[PDB]
Amino acid sequence: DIQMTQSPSSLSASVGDRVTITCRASQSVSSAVAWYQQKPGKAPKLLIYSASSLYSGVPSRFSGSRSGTDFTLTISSLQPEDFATYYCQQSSSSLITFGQGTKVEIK
Amino acid sequence: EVQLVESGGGLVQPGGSLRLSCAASGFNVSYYSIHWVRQAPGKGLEWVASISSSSGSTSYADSVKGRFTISADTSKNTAYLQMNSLRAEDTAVYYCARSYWYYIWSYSYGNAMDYWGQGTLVTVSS
Amino acid sequence: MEEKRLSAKKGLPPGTLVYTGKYREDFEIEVMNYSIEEFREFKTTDVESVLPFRDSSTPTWINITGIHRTDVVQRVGEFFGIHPLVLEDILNVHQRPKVEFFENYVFIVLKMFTYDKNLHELESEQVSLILTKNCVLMFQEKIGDVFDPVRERIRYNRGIIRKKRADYLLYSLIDALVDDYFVLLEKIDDEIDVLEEEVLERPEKETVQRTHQLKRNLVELRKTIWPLREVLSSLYRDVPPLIEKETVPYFRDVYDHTIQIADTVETFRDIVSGLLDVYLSSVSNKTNEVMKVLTIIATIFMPLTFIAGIYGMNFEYMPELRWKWGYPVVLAVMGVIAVIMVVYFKKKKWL
Amino acid sequence: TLVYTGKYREDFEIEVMNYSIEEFREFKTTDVESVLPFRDSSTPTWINITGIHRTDVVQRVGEFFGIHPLVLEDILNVHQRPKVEFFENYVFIVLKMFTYDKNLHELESEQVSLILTKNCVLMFQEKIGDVFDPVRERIRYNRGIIRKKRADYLLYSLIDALVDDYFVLLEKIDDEIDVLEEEVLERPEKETVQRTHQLKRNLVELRKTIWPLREVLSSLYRDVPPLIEKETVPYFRDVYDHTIQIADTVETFRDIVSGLLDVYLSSVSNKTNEVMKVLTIIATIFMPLTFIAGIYGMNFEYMPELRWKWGYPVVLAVMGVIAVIMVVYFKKKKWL
Amino acid sequence: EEKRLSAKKGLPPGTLVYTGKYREDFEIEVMNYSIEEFREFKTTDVESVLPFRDSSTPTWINITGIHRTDVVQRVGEFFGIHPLVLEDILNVHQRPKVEFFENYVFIVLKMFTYDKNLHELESEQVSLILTKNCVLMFQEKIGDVFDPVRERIRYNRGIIRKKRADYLLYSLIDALVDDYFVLLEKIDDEIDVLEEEVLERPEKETVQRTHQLKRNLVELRKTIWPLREVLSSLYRDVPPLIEKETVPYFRDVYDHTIQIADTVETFRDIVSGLLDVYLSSVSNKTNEVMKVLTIIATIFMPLTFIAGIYGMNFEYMPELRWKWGYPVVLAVMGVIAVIMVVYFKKKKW
Amino acid sequence: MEEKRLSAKKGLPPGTLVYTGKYREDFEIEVMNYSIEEFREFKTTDVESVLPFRDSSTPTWINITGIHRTDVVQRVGEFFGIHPLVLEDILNVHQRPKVEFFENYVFIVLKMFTYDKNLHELESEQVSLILTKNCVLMFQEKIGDVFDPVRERIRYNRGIIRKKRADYLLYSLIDALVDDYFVLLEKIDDEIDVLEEEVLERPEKETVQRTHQLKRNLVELRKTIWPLREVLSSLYRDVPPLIEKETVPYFRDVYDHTIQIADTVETFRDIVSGLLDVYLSSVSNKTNEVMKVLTIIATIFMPLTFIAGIYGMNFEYMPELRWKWGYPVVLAVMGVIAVIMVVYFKKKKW
Amino acid sequence: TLVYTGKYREDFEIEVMNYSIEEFREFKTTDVESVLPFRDSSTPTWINITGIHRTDVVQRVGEFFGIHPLVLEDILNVHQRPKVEFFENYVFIVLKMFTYDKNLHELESEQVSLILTKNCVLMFQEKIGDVFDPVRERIRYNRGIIRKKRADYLLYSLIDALVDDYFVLLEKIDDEIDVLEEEVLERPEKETVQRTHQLKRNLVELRKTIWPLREVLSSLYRDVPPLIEKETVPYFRDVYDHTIQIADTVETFRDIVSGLLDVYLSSVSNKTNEVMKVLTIIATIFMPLTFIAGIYGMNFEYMPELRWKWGYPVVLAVMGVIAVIMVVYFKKKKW
Ligand SMILES: [Mg+2]
Ligand SMILES: [Mg+2]
Repeated sequence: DIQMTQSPSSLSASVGDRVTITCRASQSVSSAVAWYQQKPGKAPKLLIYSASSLYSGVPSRFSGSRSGTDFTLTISSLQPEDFATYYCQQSSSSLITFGQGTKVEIK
Repeated sequence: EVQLVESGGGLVQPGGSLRLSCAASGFNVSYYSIHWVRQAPGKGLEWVASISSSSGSTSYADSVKGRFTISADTSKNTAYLQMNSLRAEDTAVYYCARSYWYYIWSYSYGNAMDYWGQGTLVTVSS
Repeated sequence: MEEKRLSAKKGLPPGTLVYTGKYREDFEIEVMNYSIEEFREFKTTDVESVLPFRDSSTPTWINITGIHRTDVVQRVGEFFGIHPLVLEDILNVHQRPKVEFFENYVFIVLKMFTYDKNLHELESEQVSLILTKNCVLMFQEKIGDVFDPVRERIRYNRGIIRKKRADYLLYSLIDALVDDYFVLLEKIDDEIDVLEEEVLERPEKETVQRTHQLKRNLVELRKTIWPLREVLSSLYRDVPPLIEKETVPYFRDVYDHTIQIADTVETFRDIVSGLLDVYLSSVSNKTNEVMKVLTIIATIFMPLTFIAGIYGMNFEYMPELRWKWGYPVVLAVMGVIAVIMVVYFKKKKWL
Repeated sequence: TLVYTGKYREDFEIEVMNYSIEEFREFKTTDVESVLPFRDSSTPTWINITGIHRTDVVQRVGEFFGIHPLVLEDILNVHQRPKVEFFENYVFIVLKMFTYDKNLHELESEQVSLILTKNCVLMFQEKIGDVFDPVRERIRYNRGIIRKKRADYLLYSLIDALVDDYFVLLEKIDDEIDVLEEEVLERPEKETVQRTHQLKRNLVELRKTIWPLREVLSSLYRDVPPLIEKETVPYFRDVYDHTIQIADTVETFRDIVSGLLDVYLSSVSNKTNEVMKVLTIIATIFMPLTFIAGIYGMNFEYMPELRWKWGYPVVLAVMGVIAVIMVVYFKKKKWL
Repeated sequence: EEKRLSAKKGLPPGTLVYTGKYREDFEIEVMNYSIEEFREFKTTDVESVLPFRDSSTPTWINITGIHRTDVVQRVGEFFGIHPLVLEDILNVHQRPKVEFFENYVFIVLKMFTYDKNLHELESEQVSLILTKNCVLMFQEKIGDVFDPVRERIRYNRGIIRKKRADYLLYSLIDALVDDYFVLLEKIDDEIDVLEEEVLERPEKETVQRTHQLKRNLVELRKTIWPLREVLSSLYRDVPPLIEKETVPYFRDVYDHTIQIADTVETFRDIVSGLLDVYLSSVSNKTNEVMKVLTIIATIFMPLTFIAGIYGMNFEYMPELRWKWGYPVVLAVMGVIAVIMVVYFKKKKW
Repeated sequence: MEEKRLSAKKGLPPGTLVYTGKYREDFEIEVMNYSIEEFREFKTTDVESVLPFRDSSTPTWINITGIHRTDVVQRVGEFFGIHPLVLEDILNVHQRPKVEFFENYVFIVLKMFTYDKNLHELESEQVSLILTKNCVLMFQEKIGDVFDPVRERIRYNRGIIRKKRADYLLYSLIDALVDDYFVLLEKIDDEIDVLEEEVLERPEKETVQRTHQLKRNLVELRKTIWPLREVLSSLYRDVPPLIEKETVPYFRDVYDHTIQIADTVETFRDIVSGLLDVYLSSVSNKTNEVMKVLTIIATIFMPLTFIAGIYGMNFEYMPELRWKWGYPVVLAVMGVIAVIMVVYFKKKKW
Repeated sequence: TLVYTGKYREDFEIEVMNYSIEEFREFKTTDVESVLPFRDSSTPTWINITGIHRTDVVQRVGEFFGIHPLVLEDILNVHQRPKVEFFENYVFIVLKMFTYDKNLHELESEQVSLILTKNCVLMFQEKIGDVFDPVRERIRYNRGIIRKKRADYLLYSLIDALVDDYFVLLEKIDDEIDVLEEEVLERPEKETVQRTHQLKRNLVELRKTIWPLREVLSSLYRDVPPLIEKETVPYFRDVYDHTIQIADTVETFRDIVSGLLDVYLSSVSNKTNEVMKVLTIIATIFMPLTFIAGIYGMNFEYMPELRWKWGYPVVLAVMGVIAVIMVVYFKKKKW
């Protein structure tokens, strides 16, 4: 199948800074990458679909970019409500796969 | 308005089959795909199965292929997951999500999960 | 042609419909049911309240804004007897305007255009119409349309729209769309007026970027206006049983308006080609001027260095200490050749 | 109804002319003391109001003469496209007057409002002076058949005079087009692109004004209102034909200017090629000669400068002959 | 300025000022004919055509040289012709059109003559009027295209003799349209030779010639498009004056006019492309010229630089015939020139 | 003047039969009288074997290949009661594609094109179809037709060509012509791609020569294509009594095909219009590369010879004379200057 | 005569897969005479000829299966387009496989021929390796319903596998275009525009190959020969729509690439301005200086400039002054 390697595995950042998380697909996915956010102990909340578009009902600070097989999520200015675990997901094929996650901590 | 609610979780011995039901409220299951997502305790999200109620076309992950079984009942608006031959590492919380297809190019499509269920914990031990 | 089957695309369930678009933010259903003496109008978000309007004696107008919800459009198509392929064309956005006739309804695809001066973006939004026996269904893509005049006419009992059936409603909607095309064209007029002076005064990279993006925009406008003309031609030259003969004369005006629009688009293309020619001419003139400077310097100071080297070589036999020790006549030669070159350049009307 | 754009503001004026087969009268006036000629139902009466600063008189004639007041806003603003109304008992049209100055190529606009009521014609203008005054001679000196028809032949004459004004304006613009064309063909200029751009924009404004005026005259001709006696419709036919001819002439002017644009571009490219030719010729003439002079300028100590028929005339002749050989080599290529 | 000004000033509509430049000769030619009879004469007396207004057999009055206003005024008054269309007839700068009246139909057309050496198009207005059983036409000067019509009506070739004046009007229009075809042939030959010249031997005069040709083509459209419109109006309206079993001929002439319009549009497209072809040729010439300049400079800049840097006035030169220094340096210059030139002809320069 | 003379029949009575083409070497008549159970083929060079077919009760396809023999056309028109105007329109090769409806027959003038890859010229052949009662008279000027699939369908029942009347035969002919238009369009698209590659990569004089040839060919092709839409629209919308009102959807299909053809032609025209500008910019790019080479050489070697001349000027009391060693210092200075200038030009950007 | 046109002349092998509902026999042999009697098996069979450069084997196969030699010429004519030929005995199809590698941005094809005879399919490849491995797995391990059907469904499966390979190639090209968009909208250069040209040529070749493929599928499902038979037509109808998807994607990619190339290429005259400004500001301030050096480097006896109050520093000061004023003047001209 397709393995979606997500880095960094754990990021530490205070409030008010730009945070970038990247995930690389093993093979080509035609921009069919979604980004989900999960607070500890809650169901995941979708943030990004089509690797660039913004889901209806999320803050505009979240942004998604694609370069080849490198898909990046950027938060322009963090908030105390944005410290959660972020997962990639490729959906180009019928068998979809998730990333290993990127917990965002504080300083 | 839209709500996804799971049930059927609980302690089961290895090799014992239990059925997980994903009650769908606020939408018709016939017009949308239903995906199950398994998250091991302390681990990341993992996809396990999927169903398209309109045509009855399934898709299973390689880790549960041929062992699990997913079915959707449009009459009662509920999608059922049957887990036979349940093994030790399958202990996890199972989420039921409703996905929508979007368009990227004329040859490529992708699906994204809008709404997720509460998630029921399945424990296999003792 | 063929038997009007489903597409059955790859990497996708055999019998599912996918919204081929970008806007997934808003959804609403506005029902406006008007009669000779009274009317109702409401805006909801549940499809179960709009279906019983299918068997309505009075004409009604059901505007579903937001087609990213495939469930609501599928339910509407199932209730109103719409063919699944027609639903697929409704959801598919990347297609030119077109018209199709069926037994119980006529299905039309048209496009709205919004020109944002900031970033100079020409956004295209599909709008689909289905004229049934009594009701007119309009599927939009997002909040925002050009049918406010029609809504005002229906609400205020202005015009003759309140005493005519749904075919006149379809005519009014198409007329409003074609009228808004004229506002789009005049916005193109204004933007081209802005562009021309920048092209002929500040020839930089952003200028040609805008010019080429606008050439593409006008190509798109032609490619979307010609099918609209064909749609209207088929509309007033066919007369399906859904539309009555008393409304056919109203479509000829819309056809003439689209003819005028196409002529304006052709004029726009000619102006765009001329503007690109202007840019090329101005840039070539600037390089010609700097090139004048270079060639003037080179022409004046090359033979001077040549003769300096000629009289600077180490040879045994110099007829050099003659005519006042040689140097003044050499300086006079430099002066006379320099003034000859300057005069010759002046005779050519540059420097 | 209240305020008008008025790019230029001048003095107020009104004039009235009552003409018939035998008797004629005319008055020059500053106020509305001409109430009796209004609604007199007598022989055609032509009233001109120059300057609309005092909108009070406009309102006074708007309630004295039926106007459907919702059109006063259309009348007052001067920057509006020509258009025709089909009201009963009075027909209202708007026609734009164009003025051209050779010193500064600007098409000055002066909106003109025609209102025709029963045996009366009314003229709102906004600046002193008009192209309509030749018609006045027909009213005064009794030439033509203008003094035998009921206020509709007068309207036809006014529209014909405005069309003739457009004709003379097109003649002036044609002269400017010819002079620009000969300037471009003979000797290209740096800012002549400014002149041709000004010509193009003037032509596009003329086109945008002419087309709706074509439509106005077409509506006036084809569907005849009851006010026209059906005897002056053939007179409107020639005005419509003149409008058609004017539109065709404007289109031809646009096309010829567009061609002149690319002619100028080609001239620029040719002159750049000429610069290439002259610079290349000079460089290739004087680089080898300079190099030979330099290499014979080597200090060193070993050289057959002595003997060998000396060196000075030898080098001065070999340089000349090689220069002539390469010049006549360029003569084969026909450069200079 | 110029003589050809499209101005008649503020003259009253009942004025008959002739806005032309031809005052050569004035003749009146009558060609009365029937199925079994034929007549023809030329004169200069107006009253001689007085009884032809009500003649039963079709007649063809041809008044050439309309600069004397008396003959035109008398003809218009005698035949019940509106003075407005009289001044339309006399005016030369008038676009083609049909006007339908109760008793007559009035048409304006233009003949074109092309001067090849001057590449000059000039026009001549002809006004046709068909009234009951008589067609009468006013011309500018002597010479026209209807000579084949005269030969056909003289020798009785075709069905022109066994028809009414409607067929005569159709024959005149057909001959004029054929004149347009031959004019477009001449223009096509000129376009072909100009295209060959610009493709093979570009020159500074080529752009001026192309501009003149574009002017000629737009002046051609300015009259041909009204010709298509006027033939379309004549075909579709079909007033009772124009009889049945004759309108198919007008349909054929309308087809000829639309074909002519399409051909002229094609000519304009080709001429528009020609100037871009010339620009491409000029760019190629510039490329070659600067290739020559660059190769010369690249070959002979290092040589003079080396000569300068080995020929200053320094006492510390290690070049007092170290190992035959001057032959070495000259051979080095030659080898550098060879290495530089062999690098070229590999880059195609 | 070549064989493009429109002045043919300049001075001539209307209805005069004159052939204006350039093919006068061949002639044949093919008659195909097909019924529901039998079909009969026939080949001849004499009309009198072909005339008695106008009274048949079954569809009959008459293909008269070679119209230079105007006697055959005149005899056919006289027997079928054809207007002489229609006959001279048949014999006029330069006739615009058109359709005319008469009381008994429907007259159609169309064109088929031939594209030669070896010699890029677009040749045209005029075909006149007269649908009269249960007969379809075909007039053309040379052997070689795109109607062979229709002949195969008639001979071997690959469809319902034999189950319908002559109007369906006219349909099949029009559809075959439109299919030929499609194949010609794809060949022209291949030529478009070849010329685009050439202008992008290797500009030359033959490049603009062929581009101009292609532009003229496309202009002529579009001029021919546009009236075909009107011809099919007339055959579709205002159905004459000759068309049996059952083939109308088929004519709608052909009308849609013509719409597609016109759209493709417009796209090709836009590409051709951009082609010459692309060529000009490519030539400018090559000149720019030569420009970069020239300016690099000039910048590297002009200041160096400047400094050499500065140190070569001679006079007494030279500060640079009596120096430690003049040559090493000057050579190092010029080497540093050249190195930094090369880093500026060739290493960084050029 | 039979002549091989391609350039792959190093591999040859015959692969036979004879499968029934309950039995399967797969083997690899290099003898043409051993595989000939496989027509006797009523069950469908699949014969794969990997090497075309050995013309004897294909000649013998055509002789035994009875195919008119024009199809042999078409098979050996590698430079071609996908095409379909119908006969009363067999169906002939010419298709093209594609290979794309990300590192070296180049595209190479490989013509593949298929012949469908009564209860038999023959495929002629050009080299080791193909895209029909999933079909082989399905036949071998009894995954789908391929065993229960005849050779027409086998031809279906082969064409479907080829179309899936086309989809994979389209994914690779999509990644390439997504990289190139930023690469040319951020840092344009000669290498980037060369890559754009190569991508445009690859897209042109891909469309020239995909359009005849759509025509072949249309002819395959529209007018059905008796060999195809009804039960397979609904399957063949899907591949046509798959080709529609591929063609639409190719059109979109070609439009994007053409637009990007035009956007870059319409900015050459500004580079001309820049290089002219550079050359002018460099050669304008050095020709006067070299001229001054030439004047003061002449071999004139008793020249006035012998020694005048530090003449050398004065001359260099004058040259510096003129160079400074000239370089300052150019800033006033915005160069
Ligand atoms: Mg004729
Ligand atoms: Mg010296």
